[PDB]
Amino acid sequence: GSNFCDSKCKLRCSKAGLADRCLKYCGICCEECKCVPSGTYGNKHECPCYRDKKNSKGKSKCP
Repeated sequence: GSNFCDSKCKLRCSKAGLADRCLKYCGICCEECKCVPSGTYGNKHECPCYRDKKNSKGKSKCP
């Protein structure tokens, strides 16, 4: 992962109960979307790409 995504996802996932999963999917979403919403939850309207990304089953993918 890029330095940008590693750094942003570290903060995004700093209060996540399932941290490794959070960091994994935040990283995947950040590489695709070039953004990570602020804070540790919510704020997803800051980046529509991140907000709207779905997994194969059509579920929200990005923490």
